[PDB]
Amino acid sequence: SESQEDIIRNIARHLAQVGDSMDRSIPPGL
Amino acid sequence: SESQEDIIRNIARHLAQVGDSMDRSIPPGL
Amino acid sequence: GGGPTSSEQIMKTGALLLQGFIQDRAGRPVPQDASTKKLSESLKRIGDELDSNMELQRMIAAVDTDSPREVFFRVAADMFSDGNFNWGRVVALFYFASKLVLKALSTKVPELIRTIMGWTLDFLRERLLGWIQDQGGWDGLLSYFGT
Amino acid sequence: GGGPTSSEQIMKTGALLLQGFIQDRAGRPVPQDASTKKLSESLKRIGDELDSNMELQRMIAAVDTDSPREVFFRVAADMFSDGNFNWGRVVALFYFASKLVLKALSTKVPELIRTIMGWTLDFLRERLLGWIQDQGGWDGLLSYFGT
Repeated sequence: SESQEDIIRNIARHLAQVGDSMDRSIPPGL
Repeated sequence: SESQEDIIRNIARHLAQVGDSMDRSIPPGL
Repeated sequence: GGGPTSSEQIMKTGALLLQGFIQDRAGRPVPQDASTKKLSESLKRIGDELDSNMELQRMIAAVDTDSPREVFFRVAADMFSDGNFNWGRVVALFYFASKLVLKALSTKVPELIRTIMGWTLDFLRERLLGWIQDQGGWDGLLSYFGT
Repeated sequence: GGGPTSSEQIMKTGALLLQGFIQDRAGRPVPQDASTKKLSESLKRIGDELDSNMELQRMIAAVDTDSPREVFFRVAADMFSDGNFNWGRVVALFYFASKLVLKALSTKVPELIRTIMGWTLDFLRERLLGWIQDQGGWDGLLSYFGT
């Protein structure tokens, strides 16, 4: 369904964002 | 193999024996 | 509307008890009535006792379970081959069924890890490999982590 | 004999790191060298941090995973669709792969419980039902347990 496609897209965006912000630490992380 | 058939038979015999001796307790058990 | 002796009640209550019992051990919740709850409690503690029977555990650990249905029926027939019945054997059979569930999962896990690693490494090879090479390989990740 | 930048070393080390990482989280041991062990350590603690990211957990919990390969490739493409790369995204992708493994098992479990209950109840019906009826059904087991 189109509701699952929204969740998948959400997951991808959150994971990309998590990855992009891991740079902001030494050592890297959240 | 014939070595697995021995293990299976072993399991069955042990389980039957466990079951038969559960009678010997109140409440039943090991 | 048959009572406890009817085959319909026997199959119904049997499924309930078995499912509750297996799910309980797999969690390591199935809605049921009070007397069925009392039975489920006794079952749970016996399973606990059998979990501590260490010879039995090694035996079950060693049986190969790629054809688990053959194994189940062979064990079940063997357990009752002498033509005797008692409740302890029925309990024991239920216990064995829950162990088969756990054994079956354990053989699934590596194959699942393999299939998914397959997807991930295929994606990594076709889409990330070039960029990873520009980092000088995985040693670049050591740099990133500050090692 | 290529160094860290070679595609062969990249795929080899990549498989090792990924497998170690996934197996670690699935246990909840894969032989590896010292620098690979250092990377595995950093990976493990980041996975821990992501495990505590509660919004991410709810998101992953909610995605339906009956076609998990489609899901994996769609997420992977989406994560890298902007044409940017960094190590954090690669780590994140590995984390997602381990979550897929766990999600996949969780959908297997009920079906496995169902199949095995099927065998057990079929055996019970054809072989034990008569004797259970002689006990007055499962209420006889209540008597047995002393309830």
